[PDB]
Amino acid sequence: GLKTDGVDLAYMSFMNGKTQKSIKIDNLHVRTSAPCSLVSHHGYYILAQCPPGDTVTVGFHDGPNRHTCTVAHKVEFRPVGREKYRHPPEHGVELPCNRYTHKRA
Amino acid sequence: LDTHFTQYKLARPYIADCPNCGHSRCDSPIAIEEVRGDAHAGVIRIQTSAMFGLKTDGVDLAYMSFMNGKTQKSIKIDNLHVRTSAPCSLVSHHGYYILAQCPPGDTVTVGFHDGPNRHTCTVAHKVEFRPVGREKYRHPPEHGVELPCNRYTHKRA
Amino acid sequence: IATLAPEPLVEHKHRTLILHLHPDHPTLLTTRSLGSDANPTRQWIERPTTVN
Amino acid sequence: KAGSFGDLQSRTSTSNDLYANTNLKLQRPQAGIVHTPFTQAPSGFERWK
Repeated sequence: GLKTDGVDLAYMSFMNGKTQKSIKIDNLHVRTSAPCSLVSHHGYYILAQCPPGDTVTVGFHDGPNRHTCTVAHKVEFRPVGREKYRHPPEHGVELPCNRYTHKRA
Repeated sequence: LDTHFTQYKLARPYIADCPNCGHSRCDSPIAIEEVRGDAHAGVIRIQTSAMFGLKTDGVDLAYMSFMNGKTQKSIKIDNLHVRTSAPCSLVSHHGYYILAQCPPGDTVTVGFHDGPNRHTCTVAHKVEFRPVGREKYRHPPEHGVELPCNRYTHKRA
Repeated sequence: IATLAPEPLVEHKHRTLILHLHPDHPTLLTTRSLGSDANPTRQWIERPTTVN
Repeated sequence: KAGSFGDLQSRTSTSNDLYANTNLKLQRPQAGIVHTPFTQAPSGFERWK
């Protein structure tokens, strides 16, 4: 999110040592069965558009090292509707899905 | 590489509305239309609205002209990525059009890297690769008999 | 932005709907015979199927 | 019939005229964006393979 102090959501503070490292987000990678798409980060928390996947597999690139993290979690994406797609299309009717926001406020 | 100035001189890298452009519907220059997972050889012919190939003027198929602004940007192809369920393999580009060896995939998902930004484009299309034969593989092997498949060329002429 | 399945092929018969049908993805079809006898039906359809 | 074999029916390859019962039905594009919903049966040449 912001740095240690005050600026720019699109920077990147993890812990290295006992210490933070509040620097740029350059090469984040969430992924699953396929590489996901980031949606937004705020705080400890990231939203990302993923396909289905038996697992979840996350990781940035500090620059000297890959330094990723991975986990098990059953994932699916049924769209709301009597159609059991695997993925959202470009067209079709709109109807009341459940979904997370882009925003922070 | 200088025999299709029909397209090159006279066509520009078009920009259209990509459907799920990372976030949602952007307007990418590489907006994907006419996905054709209709051959057999692990290959798809795609049209970007972007016209990569030679530059604006005259040189080097392996450069990269999309639209940024009203304007082109005829520069290097450095980090193209077509992909599907897995990352594809490029085969060749000419004009608006790219051929790439892909595996099966519910979708098709394309994108280069300008360098400051990922700037990709993605689309739905039912893809499969049956090889021709009474064997229903998922992928072409290294060996086996040769027999008359349907497939797209490497070439431009 | 959400789903939509290709339109059906309506076919007439005597008090009977033949429906040659051909979806994109598994589609849950269902009905309600509006008599006080409901007699509904449910079936996910992914394989194209002429139903009745 | 559309979807069934021979949804496209051209006399030969050169023949510009044909018969295309594909049940091609355009729908309106969504939410004020440029595109073309074409709702169509994939071919009876797709099936038949």
